[PDB]
Amino acid sequence: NDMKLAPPTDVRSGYIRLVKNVNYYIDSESIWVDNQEPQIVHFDAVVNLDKGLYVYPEPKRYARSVRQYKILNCANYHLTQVRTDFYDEFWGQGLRAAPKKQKKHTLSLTPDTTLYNAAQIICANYGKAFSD
Repeated sequence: NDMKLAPPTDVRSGYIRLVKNVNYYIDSESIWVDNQEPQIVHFDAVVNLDKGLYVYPEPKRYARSVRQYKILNCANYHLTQVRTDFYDEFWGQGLRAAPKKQKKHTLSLTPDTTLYNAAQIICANYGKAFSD
């Protein structure tokens, strides 16, 4: 409960800030468009935290950001959460920690939500189409 962070307001080059959360970003550099099915795009979402998470071996060390590996299908807006890593610096960098079991799931995105904005942006620029 105790710890308290000031997430950067200035945005690191290549990070795309999303609607509805000024601390949630797409790491533009991490984007991989699948060779076999170009509608499928892999990317990291990166969240700068408001409150430190004590997820490290040593209980005084806390994370400042989270990096999450996503896979997006631009044809049906399915978004799979693949893995989560915690970092002790902002922008998903620095000393890393992670859960033993990674909890995975796929959603079908819905309008007016943070990750839907991500998909509109990614698909518009990397899915390369005009048009769900």
